[PDB]
Amino acid sequence: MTEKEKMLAEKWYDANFDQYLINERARAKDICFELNHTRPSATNKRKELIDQLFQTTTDNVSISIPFDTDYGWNVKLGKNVYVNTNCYFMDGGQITIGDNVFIGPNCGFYTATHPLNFHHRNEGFEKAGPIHIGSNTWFGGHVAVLPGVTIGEGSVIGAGSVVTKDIPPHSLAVGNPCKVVRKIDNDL
Amino acid sequence: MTEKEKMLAEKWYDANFDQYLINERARAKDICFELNHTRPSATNKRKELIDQLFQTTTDNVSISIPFDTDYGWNVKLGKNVYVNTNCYFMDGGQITIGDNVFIGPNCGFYTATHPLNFHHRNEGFEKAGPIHIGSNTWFGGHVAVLPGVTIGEGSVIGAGSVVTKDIPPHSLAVGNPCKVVRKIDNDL
Amino acid sequence: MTEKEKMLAEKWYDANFDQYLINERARAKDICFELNHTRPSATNKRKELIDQLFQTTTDNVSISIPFDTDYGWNVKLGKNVYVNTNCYFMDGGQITIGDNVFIGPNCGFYTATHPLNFHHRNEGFEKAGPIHIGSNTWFGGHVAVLPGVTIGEGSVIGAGSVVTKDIPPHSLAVGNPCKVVRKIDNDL
Repeated sequence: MTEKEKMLAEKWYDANFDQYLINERARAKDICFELNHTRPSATNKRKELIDQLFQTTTDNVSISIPFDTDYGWNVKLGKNVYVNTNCYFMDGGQITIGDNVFIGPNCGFYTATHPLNFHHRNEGFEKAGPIHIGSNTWFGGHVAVLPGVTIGEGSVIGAGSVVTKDIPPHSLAVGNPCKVVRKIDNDL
Repeated sequence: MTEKEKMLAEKWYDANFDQYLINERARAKDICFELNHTRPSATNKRKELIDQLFQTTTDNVSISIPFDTDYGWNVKLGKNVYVNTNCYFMDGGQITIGDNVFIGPNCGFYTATHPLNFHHRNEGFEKAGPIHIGSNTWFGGHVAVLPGVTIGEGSVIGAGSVVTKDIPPHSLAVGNPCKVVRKIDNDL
Repeated sequence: MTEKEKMLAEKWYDANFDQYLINERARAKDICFELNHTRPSATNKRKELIDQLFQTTTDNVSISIPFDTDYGWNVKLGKNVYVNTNCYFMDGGQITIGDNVFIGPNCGFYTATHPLNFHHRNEGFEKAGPIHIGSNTWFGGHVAVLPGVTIGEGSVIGAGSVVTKDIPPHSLAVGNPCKVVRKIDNDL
């Protein structure tokens, strides 16, 4: 297997020295840099850059600068996704975002695990754990979501939360660590 | 009532589709972009931009870039307010800051509430809850303050705090959620 | 003693009005501004700027922009230090970082203490508490480290942690406040 293949298979992979991955990270970083230095009212140029970054034709994905991502093509986005300032989609592990998702400022979605043993870590190995963000969700600012975590559809995550475990659908959840407070009635 | 009027009255308002509000948000974003790309030693240009953003003549308001705000004119500032890097004043609900206030880096002051029910939220409605920051206050870095919260004069908020409830005057408070530790003797 | 000398001696010093310190802060800020607006693929220019900022010849210190520091020359770095996006090394008190250190995004290392009494604080006095980051360490994103804190070699700090007290070597630690979970076996 190539290191990309290992990355996408939740296997340990040589994140630091593999050339294809190094190149892809460089591509995304330079696109982010361009985006981050594009005037917010330059609507068409921003759309172009975002679509280039995510390698897709987005539908009402609004990104408030600055923004960061590692690969870009490993963020799968629904329509009507509102990303406020200074978010980071660390997407070695796929980050899947549904439709109608409100992401507050300074949110970090982290899919990278490093080894606990520093000898292995120092060699550059990582393991990627995908993040699944359901449709119809709202994240407050300053939220961090950890590798492998799923946040169910219709759920609301309070500001400051550190989401270390899966959050069921239609739930209000807050805290560090993030814990369900109660259910949300999402009926029409 | 116009949507601005509803915003300022703590009523639900159509934050996403109202044209006056969309225009005002665009004005502030482009000013922030300019500010954020102005060399820190360009003292007069920065002062000009800050005063334009807040629509006021500031008195020793020091803003370390980057900085973000939604409207700018809905941040009311005292004199001698020191804002470190990467703060966000989300000011749909008025943010009132007193005199002699030290704001650490990566602090977010959030006045926006969205509906819990995703059907209402998805339609773009918000409700703004003003934030009142007393004079003679100090915030550590990485603090988030939630809608409707008042932090009393003379109080100190530890790094990392998530301030979900009002903090009385002359109090030392820390945590997520932020809780008073003890009183501060602020006598001369 | 000069105010720099007091700063470096853990004494109260006039951080706000001393001219040498004001000048040094201005030097570092303008270097950071340049760095933060340099294309990430401009490898040689970035290396130049980083070495200028830290006043040293770095060895595989990788800084993902944006980055911020107060003095730069008061950050002592080992080799193979990986700093992800939007970190702040607030280095009035010396920040010493070992070899083989992985620093996640949105981490803040804060060495400044202000007086609790607002009358003293308002006069601009600060006290700097050095931070020591051991070799062979890994910090998740959104971590804040407070003044005077030491994180032992071989230790791992979970995302979102607020490190208010020293963390022993070879420890896994998480939380706000950050607490040791268990020991790490770091044997070959």
